[PDB]
Amino acid sequence: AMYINTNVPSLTAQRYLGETNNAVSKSLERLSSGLRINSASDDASGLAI
Amino acid sequence: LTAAESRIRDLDIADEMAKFTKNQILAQSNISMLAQANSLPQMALSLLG
Repeated sequence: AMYINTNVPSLTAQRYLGETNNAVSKSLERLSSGLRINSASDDASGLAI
Repeated sequence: LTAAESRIRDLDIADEMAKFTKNQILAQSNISMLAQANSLPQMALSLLG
């Protein structure tokens, strides 16, 4: 079935691309910082120790 | 007294040298990560267009 303005695969690709970009950003931040935890949300128990 | 006063003169040079080496090593990793961070995203967008 051929429609107009039904580009669902475009939406799927955009979603997956979004998650991939977020993962890339976090990995780059971690390795540039040279720290495991950073921020306050990665691990909730190691900060106090 | 001269023995007592010559205790805040300088550290045993080994630890200062180790700190210098560690910082010098870290700087180059920072530089490389900054370079790739500059390179990646805008070029990815240009590939999209």
